[PDB]
Amino acid sequence: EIVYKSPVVSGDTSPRHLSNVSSTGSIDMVDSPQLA
Amino acid sequence: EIVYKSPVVSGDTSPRHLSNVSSTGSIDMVDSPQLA
Amino acid sequence: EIVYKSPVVSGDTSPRHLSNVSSTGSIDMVDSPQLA
Amino acid sequence: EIVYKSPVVSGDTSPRHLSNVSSTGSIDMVDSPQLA
Amino acid sequence: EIVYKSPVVSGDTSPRHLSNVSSTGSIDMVDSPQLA
Amino acid sequence: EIVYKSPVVSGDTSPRHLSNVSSTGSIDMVDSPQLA
Amino acid sequence: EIVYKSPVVSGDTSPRHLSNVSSTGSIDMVDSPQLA
Amino acid sequence: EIVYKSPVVSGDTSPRHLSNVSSTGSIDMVDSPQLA
Amino acid sequence: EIVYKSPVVSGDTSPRHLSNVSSTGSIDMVDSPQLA
Amino acid sequence: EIVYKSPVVSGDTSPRHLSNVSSTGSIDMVDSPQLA
Amino acid sequence: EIVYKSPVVSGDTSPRHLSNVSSTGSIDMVDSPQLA
Amino acid sequence: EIVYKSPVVSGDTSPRHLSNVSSTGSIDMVDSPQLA
Amino acid sequence: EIVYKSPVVSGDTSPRHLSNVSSTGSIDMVDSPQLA
Amino acid sequence: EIVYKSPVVSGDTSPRHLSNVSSTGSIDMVDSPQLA
Amino acid sequence: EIVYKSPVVSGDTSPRHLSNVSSTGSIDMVDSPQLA
RNA sequence: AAAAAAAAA
RNA sequence: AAAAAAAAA
Repeated sequence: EIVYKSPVVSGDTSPRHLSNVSSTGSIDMVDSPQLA
Repeated sequence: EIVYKSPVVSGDTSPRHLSNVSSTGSIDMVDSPQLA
Repeated sequence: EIVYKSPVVSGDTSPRHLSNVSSTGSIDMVDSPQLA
Repeated sequence: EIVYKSPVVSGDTSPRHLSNVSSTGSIDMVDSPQLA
Repeated sequence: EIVYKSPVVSGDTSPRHLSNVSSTGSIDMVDSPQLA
Repeated sequence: EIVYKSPVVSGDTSPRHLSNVSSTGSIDMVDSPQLA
Repeated sequence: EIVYKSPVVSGDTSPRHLSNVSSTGSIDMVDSPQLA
Repeated sequence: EIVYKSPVVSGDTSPRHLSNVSSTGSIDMVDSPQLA
Repeated sequence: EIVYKSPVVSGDTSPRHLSNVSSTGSIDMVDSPQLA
Repeated sequence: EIVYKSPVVSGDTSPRHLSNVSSTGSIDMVDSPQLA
Repeated sequence: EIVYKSPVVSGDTSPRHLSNVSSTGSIDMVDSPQLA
Repeated sequence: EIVYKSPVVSGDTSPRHLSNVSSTGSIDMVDSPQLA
Repeated sequence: EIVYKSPVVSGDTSPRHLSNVSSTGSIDMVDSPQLA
Repeated sequence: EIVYKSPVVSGDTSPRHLSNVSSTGSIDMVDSPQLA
Repeated sequence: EIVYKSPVVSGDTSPRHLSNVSSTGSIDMVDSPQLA
């Protein structure tokens, strides 16, 4: 038994929010829960 | 048994929100729950 | 048994929301639940 | 048994919402549940 | 048994909503459930 | 047994909504359930 | 047994809604269930 | 002077190549200039 | 002078290549200039 | 002079290559200039 | 002079390559200039 | 002179390469100039 | 002269390469110039 | 002269490479110039 | 002359390489010029 | 003929 | 009838 690279992962992995935003001249809110 | 690259993953993986946004001249809200 | 590249994944994977948006001159909301 | 590239995946994969939007001069909402 | 490229997938895959939209001068809503 | 490229998929695959829309000067809603 | 390219798929595949729409000067709704 | 929706466009608009192709079990090339 | 929605565009707009392709079990090339 | 929404754009806009491709079990190249 | 939303853009905007690709079980190259 | 939202942009904006790719079980190259 | 939100931008803005890629079980290269 | 929010930018802005990549079980290279 | 928020920027701004990568079980290289 | 979703800290 | 492109540090 020889394994050279084994990143074994068992279970749950959750990356829920992924945003790539480029905004050169801007007013911007990223993932913002603004209320009232 | 020889494996050279084994990223074995068992279970659940959830990437729910993925946004690529380019907005050069803009007012912009990205994944924003603005309420009232 | 020799495997050179084995990204074995068993289970559930869910990428629910995927948006690619380019908006040069814009007011824009991306994946935004604006309420009232 | 020699396999050179095996991305074996068993289970369920769901990419529900996929939008490619280019909007140069625009007011735009992408995947937005605006209510009232 | 030699396989050179085997992306074996067993189960269910569902890409329900796929929209390619180009809208240069526009007000536009893409996959938007606007209510009232 | 030698197979050079085998993307074997068994099960169910459903791409329900596929729209290609080009709308240069426009007000447009794409896959939008606007109610009232 | 040598197969050079085998995208074997067994089961059910359903692409229900496919629309190609070009609308240069337009107000347009594509696959829109507008109610009332 | 009151206009409710005016997507006025003046000039030239050219959508030269528009193809809607559904091909369930197929080898297919779409708008492909294969040479030799 | 009151205008409610005016996406006025003057000039040239050219959407030359528009293809909607669904190909469930397939080898396919889309808008591919394969040479020799 | 009151205008409520004016995305005025003057000049040239060119969306040359627009492809919507769903390919569940497939080897596929999309907008690929493969040479020799 | 009152304007409520004016994303005025003057000049040239060019979104040349726009591809929406869903490929569940696949070997795929997207906008790839593979040479020799 | 009262303007409420003015993202005025004058000049040239070029979003040349825009790809939305979902590939659940796959070997895939996205916008890759692989040579020899 | 009262302006409420003015992200005025004059000049040139170029977002050349924009890719949104979801690849759950995969070997993948994104915007990779692999040579020889 | 009263301006409430003025992110005035004059000149050149260039966001050349923008990639959003989710790859749960994977060997992956992102924007990698691997040579030989 | 009253301005409430003025982030005035004149000149050149260049954000050349922007990558958002989520890779749960993986061997991965991000913006890596690996040579030989 | 369809759908969906989500989330969070 | 077309096209394109790019890039970089």
